[PDB]
Amino acid sequence: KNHPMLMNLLK
Amino acid sequence: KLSEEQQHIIAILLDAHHKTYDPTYADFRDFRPPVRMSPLSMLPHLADLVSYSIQKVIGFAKMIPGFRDLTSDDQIVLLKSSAIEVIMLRSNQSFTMDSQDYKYDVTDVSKAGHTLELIEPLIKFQVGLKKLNLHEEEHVLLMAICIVSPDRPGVQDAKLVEAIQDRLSNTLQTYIRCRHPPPGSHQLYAKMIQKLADLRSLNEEHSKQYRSLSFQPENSMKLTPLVLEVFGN
Ligand SMILES: C=CC[C@@H]1CC[C@]2(C)[C@@H]([C@H](C)CCCC(C)(C)O)CC[C@H]2/C1=C/C=C1C[C@@H](O)C(=CCO)[C@H](O)C1
Repeated sequence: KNHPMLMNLLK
Repeated sequence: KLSEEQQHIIAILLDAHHKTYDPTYADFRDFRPPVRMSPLSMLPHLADLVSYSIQKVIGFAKMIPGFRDLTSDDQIVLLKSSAIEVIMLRSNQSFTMDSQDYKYDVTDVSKAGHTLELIEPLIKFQVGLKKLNLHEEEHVLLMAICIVSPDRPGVQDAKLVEAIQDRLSNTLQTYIRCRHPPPGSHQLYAKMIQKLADLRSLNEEHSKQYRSLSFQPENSMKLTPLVLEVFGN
């Protein structure tokens, strides 16, 4: 669905 | 005929790797400790190890020339599907043919809820990859090529992904011709790509067994949030 953590790590 | 750009790319990927892979294992102390006595008694430790490794893989991926040009969505798609493969790949650097706490064997991986359906071909993979005795330049290029794969499910701009991967693949092919002396260079590229194919299969099976593990809330409970988000929930 949504990937808040993955997103945040990719800056 | 290694161009200036290609050498640049190799310089970049080597440094990116040196900044995201610590062979001293300093950070392993912060993981939930491994338990060897043991039903899933290694799950906490290895789950933490995988969660950590995903963080490191992400940091490597962002330093890949061209990778920043993709949409965050396509970056997400690529990392979600490749994460397990790049961890298997990067693990080979520590994989030994011959701290003992952070030295994992078949029974360790079994105590994390996995079976020989995965473990056997994983060792086979690790042995075969090790035999190629790659240069680190080839090691880091192979990981990047693995991350930036056009054919990953959910990719929108496949042509862009492909163009980035081609730059990397052309850099690998040329490096091998110019820097890797025979016999060691014989078919090396084709064998390196075969390994990527082997990794798809390992990816496939791990996903199946992860689905069995993570189906019981009691096991899902022992994982980390990042592992749940990337591998699925
Ligand atoms: C033969 C494999 C050795 C070892 C044991 C089992 C691991 C965790 C594999 C399992 C199939 C994953 C299990 C994960 C789970 C969520 C329970 O399904 C993947 C990578 C393997 C492994 C990885 C090892 C690493 C150590 C070191 O090389 C390293 C980093 C040093 O900072 C890598 O990131 C990870």
